[PDB]
Amino acid sequence: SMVYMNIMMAFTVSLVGLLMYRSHLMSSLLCLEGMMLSLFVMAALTILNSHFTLASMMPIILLVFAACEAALGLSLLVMVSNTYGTDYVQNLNLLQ
Amino acid sequence: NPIIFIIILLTIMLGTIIVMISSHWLLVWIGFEMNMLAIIPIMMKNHNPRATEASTKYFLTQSTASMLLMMAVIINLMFSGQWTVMKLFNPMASMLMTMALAMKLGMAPFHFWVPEVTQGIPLSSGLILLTWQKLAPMSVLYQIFPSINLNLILTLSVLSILIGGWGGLNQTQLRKIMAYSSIAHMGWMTAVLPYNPTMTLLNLIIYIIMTSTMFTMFMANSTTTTLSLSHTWNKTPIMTVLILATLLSMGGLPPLSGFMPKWMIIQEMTKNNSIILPTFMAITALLNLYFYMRLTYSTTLTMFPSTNNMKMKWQFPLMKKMTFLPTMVVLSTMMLPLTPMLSV
Amino acid sequence: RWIARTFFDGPEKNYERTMAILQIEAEKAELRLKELEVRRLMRARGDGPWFHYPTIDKELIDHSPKATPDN
Amino acid sequence: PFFDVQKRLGVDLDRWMTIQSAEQPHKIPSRCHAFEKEWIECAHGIGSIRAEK
Amino acid sequence: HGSPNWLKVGLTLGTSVFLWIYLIKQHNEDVLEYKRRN
Amino acid sequence: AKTVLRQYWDIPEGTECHRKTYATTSIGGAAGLVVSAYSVALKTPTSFLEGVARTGRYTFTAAAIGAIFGLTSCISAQVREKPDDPLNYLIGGCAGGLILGARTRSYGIGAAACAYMGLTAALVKMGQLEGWQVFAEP
Amino acid sequence: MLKYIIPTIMLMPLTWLSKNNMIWVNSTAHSLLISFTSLLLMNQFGDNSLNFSLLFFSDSLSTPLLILTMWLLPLMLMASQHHLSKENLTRKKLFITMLISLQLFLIMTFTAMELILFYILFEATLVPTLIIITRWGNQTERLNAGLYFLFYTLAGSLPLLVALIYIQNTVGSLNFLMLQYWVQPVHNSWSNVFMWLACMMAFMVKMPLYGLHLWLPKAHVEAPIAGSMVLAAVLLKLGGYGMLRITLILNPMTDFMAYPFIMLSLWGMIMTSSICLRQTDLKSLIAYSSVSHMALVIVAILIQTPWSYMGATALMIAHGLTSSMLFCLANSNYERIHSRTMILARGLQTLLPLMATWWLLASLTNLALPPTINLIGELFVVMSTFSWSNITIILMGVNMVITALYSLYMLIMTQRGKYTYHINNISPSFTRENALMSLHILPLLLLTLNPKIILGPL
Amino acid sequence: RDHWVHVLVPMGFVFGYYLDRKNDEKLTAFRNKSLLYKRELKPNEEVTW
Amino acid sequence: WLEAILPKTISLAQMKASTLVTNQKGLIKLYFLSFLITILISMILFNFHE
Amino acid sequence: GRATFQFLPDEARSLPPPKLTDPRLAFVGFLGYCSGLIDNAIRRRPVLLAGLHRQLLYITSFVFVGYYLLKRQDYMYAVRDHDMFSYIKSHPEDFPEKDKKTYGEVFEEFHPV
Repeated sequence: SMVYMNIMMAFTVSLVGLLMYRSHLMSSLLCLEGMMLSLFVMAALTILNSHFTLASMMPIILLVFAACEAALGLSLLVMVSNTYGTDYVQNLNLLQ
Repeated sequence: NPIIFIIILLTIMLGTIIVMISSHWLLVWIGFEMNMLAIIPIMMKNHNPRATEASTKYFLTQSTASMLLMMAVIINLMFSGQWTVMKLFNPMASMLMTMALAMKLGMAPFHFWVPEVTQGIPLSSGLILLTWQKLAPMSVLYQIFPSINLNLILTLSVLSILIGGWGGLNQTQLRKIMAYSSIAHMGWMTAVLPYNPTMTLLNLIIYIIMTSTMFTMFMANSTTTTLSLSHTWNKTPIMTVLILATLLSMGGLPPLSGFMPKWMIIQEMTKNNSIILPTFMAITALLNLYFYMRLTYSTTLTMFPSTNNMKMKWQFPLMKKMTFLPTMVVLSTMMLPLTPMLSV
Repeated sequence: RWIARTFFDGPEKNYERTMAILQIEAEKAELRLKELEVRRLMRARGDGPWFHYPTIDKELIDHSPKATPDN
Repeated sequence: PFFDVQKRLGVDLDRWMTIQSAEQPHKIPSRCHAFEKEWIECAHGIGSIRAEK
Repeated sequence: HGSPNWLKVGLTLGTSVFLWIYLIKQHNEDVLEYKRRN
Repeated sequence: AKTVLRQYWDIPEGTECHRKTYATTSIGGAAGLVVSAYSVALKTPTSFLEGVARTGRYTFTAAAIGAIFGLTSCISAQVREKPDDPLNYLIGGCAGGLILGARTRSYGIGAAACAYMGLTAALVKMGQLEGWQVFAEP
Repeated sequence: MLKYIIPTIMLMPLTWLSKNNMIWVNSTAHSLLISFTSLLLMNQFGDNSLNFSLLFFSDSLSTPLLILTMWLLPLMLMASQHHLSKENLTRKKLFITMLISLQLFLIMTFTAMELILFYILFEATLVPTLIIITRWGNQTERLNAGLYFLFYTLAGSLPLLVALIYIQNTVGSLNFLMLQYWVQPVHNSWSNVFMWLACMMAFMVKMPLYGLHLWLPKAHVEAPIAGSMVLAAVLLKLGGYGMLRITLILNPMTDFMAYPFIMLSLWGMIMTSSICLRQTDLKSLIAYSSVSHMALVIVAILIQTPWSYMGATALMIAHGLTSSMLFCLANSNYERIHSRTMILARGLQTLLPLMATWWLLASLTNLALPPTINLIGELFVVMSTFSWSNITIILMGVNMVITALYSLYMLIMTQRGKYTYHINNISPSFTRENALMSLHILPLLLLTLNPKIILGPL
Repeated sequence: RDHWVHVLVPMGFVFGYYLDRKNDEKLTAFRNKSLLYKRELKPNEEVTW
Repeated sequence: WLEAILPKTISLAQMKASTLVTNQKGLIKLYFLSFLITILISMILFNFHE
Repeated sequence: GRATFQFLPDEARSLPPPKLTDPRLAFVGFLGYCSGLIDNAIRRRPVLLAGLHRQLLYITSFVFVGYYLLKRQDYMYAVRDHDMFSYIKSHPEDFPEKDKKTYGEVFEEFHPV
């Protein structure tokens, strides 16, 4: 019913100017690691309100990578700001 | 170190074998979710301040590319509530599939990327592995094949083979020149795709070979165009007849095999009485040729041998399976009306 | 007289050798008109095993008496 | 290209989680369960291109 | 005293001795199959 | 969407020349936006009001052409025989292209616009006139 | 048939397989022999044309045209020898290979049995020619002749393959010309013009109209040593005959639009020969002949009604020789004096007396004295194209004037006193100079004795 | 040695000229035509085909 | 005037490959804002939802 | 077709098979026979005939493989046909029998010059 239009307007959290930008990359990477819960919850209802009884594990597997992988891509964000000290998306150097 | 590099480099194809083998929407997520997990360290190996400002412009551009998909999987879990792998039962699914999946392949838009990564990965060794990621997605599009809005997958095609064409005429670095005109050949195979989707793969294999045999040749030291001038008077001239026996065949001219995909593809795209589409593709791959000419006027014109440069030593690279391919990348046209009935 | 019988032949070959290879032909324009009257246009039937697609496998369904009286 | 190995040899990779009615370990149904075995019964020997119509 | 490996040399020869043998082993067998089947 | 054509291609067909440049300033006026979308996105435009102004200017510039183009035809599409014909409907191209050439001075453009944007007008009508299809299925 | 492709491919390892300098004489010796095979089974019918295989009728067609194609090969190594002796043998082994690699397809083409072997072999050159132009050029303007030679030839010949694949699946099978015995016509539409226009314009871009010839003098002015492939590229061009296989049929009944190809090339025929009078570079001066009385065939072919094919065939092989041989003179006289500027060479005819009668018999066959093939190839043009409309007698009657001032001005420029400063030009035309310059005027005039062997079916 | 390089190659001819004779046996399929064109009673049609 | 009209094609295109490279240089923000225009503009435009 | 992910099924028994001396199988590995000669030449062998143990084992490979692959190709064009006639045979309503008319009948255009 209504709970399917919220949360959906929430899953436009993408909003992409705020997905790569502006600086403090950690804000961009943040709205990514919370782009989940729009994928999770939304898929923790349709599975639940009707009894699938089987795909019920799927919600668990939507995290176990969403944490595993998104925690990888954090790593690079040390390598960027190790050599700098400010992330600041404004580093372009490799060009085209 | 050296063992694992064969554990990693094995897990990739295991990432893409669960893609082609599966019945089940979840697995085609996990399947090419663990490439963006298992690709990344290969970029690194020499730990430089590009690869690390490269794979981070790659990462978050294949992160959402995936993470939209999972939103267009769980739409038709609502409607019809049957996973598996077949037409998507609802238009907001497909239009959120195909034009958010074009990110991994990148098509007509969604490429400010393919030149920003392929350029300036310090590792040119390969970078032949960016011929896998052409091969994971297609092994969805062949299945979903009878659902597309059909006004799109052409509209990303025809805005592609154009936009990847003009992209390079302005380029010098020859890692880019392959980066460009590798959007191009993504224009032919997904322009066909709703009509008779085999005779796509035909263009897919003939592509994996030709771009393959380039790099293995571009591996000795070769990097910048004006380091391919110092080539024939230095390294070996039997190399130059090679790089002229392919770069020409790759845009294609009928006595070679590079003419083999077009010649067959248009048998298909007319006979469906669309004859005003293919000319414009057929005619646009023309000025896709003027990279290669003017690339090939670098090496046969004896241009100012580098300097006093004396390489008296022989070679010890791995040419592995290069001593085959440009007898199959060239001479196969005379052979085959198989490719339409062989893989089918 | 000497040459014609030394080298080539008359209309016992280059005539009625064309008779020969135009039955290697007019059967090649019979079978390119029946693809395009079948392949391209099957059509709405999807009858013959050509445009045939996967649907679902009714083997994996279950008939047993699962527990809830109404379902 | 979809090879379908799990058809040739014996293993089940997935094929179980797939649809709304298969097992459900203690045999408990879904709400719309009874309409699956109705709708799959319709299109099976079909080739799905006439199924839609 | 030419110095190849004298380890592998002859494998490629020996291997082809297998292949053509095995090739015709499948061929000289399969030829009759057509007639055995037809 | 696709239908803007559908009422464009149905009713007027050579007559009611006022609605025919009424709806055919929409298209060439519509596509002016999309170029104004990548203009400031892909090219920088640091200007609160200045930027806005620049954008608008470019957009309107692009827009000019669709308006006259419907008109330069259905006028002459009315006045000769009162149908439209593969020659008749060219005319909107050359003078129509000259608007662009009238802008950002000619000598190397105004001919080409009149030339090529001339060449590619006729095909449209000539296209449906023989029943051509760009995007089809068996 | 394989009687031909097999020995001529057997030639291919007759060359490198040989020793040092024996190579030239090795292959020139054999390459002549094949000419016995050339005639051998050929010059059979005649009536009810020869087709000896499924996908080959070598040439029956009364377009024999193939005997020449097998001439010009061992006229090259006598031609090409001059400055190619100055680089390495493994490269000299190449230049003889690709040059053959051309000769192998021109035997494949002109037979082809069909349309679709023609095309892929109609485009199958430009791999071997383009490589001879760019390497072994002279000036540095060559690099542009590389492109311009493509981007026309290939530019519009792709619309063939859109059209010829459109016919294959429309009416029956194009697999064979010799079955047109079902052909419906082409009446009219805004679609069919294009069909006729797509099945045509690819051919025009080879034998030039007065538009889109912009490449022809670009490639010839600057082009390999001897005219080594410049003799071959004067075979390639005329080989656009295939318009004779199409326009006879396969849309017969549109002549409706012929007129923009008539009045466009018919006023160029009176034209580009006239822009050839003030030329200061000699290998340009001949390059514009080659347009002119070649472009007369395009008004011979479009018109139906034989007495044109009587006269249109004799022309393809008319200048096939004369226009060949002139590029052989202007080469030689260039060996000695290294400018191609026409002015510079004057005061000859004293110093090379025997080569006097060589210029003359060449420049006399553009004049087309009545008895030779040239006029009997032009006066079947004028007889039908007169009946078209009486007024064609004027322009193409003017062609017969400006061309006479045209030719002489090239000879009579080499009759003057000049001793001037040249200490060069000693060599009194060592035999190859006058040997390879023969094997043209001997075979050319000769045919006038029994000139029923050059004619179409009509 | 004996110069295999030389005229051994012209033997390619009769090599080939035989191949043009390989087909005539499979092109036999019409011995019957009205244009004389007979293959009527004679031991002539019998040869060459 | 034969060489103006056709080689105009040469210096026609070779300029448009200066607007597809020069003006795209850098600024990872600037791409990403432009995938968004593209992903909405596919909604309103055409068949894509129909 | 059926028996999916099979190189070839059991039904291919009834095909000739494609035995040797066909030009292709000879040609197959010819393009390898010009491949072997390369294999030397890249490294400055500089033999142009080097060890026959590399200069062979190619020719062995191709024609075997070229052969073992041509066995299924010819198959596929058979199952293509077989599924056509058997459809063309039924639904004769979609397959008319055309009548026979010589020319006492047809007019053409008729447009001479």
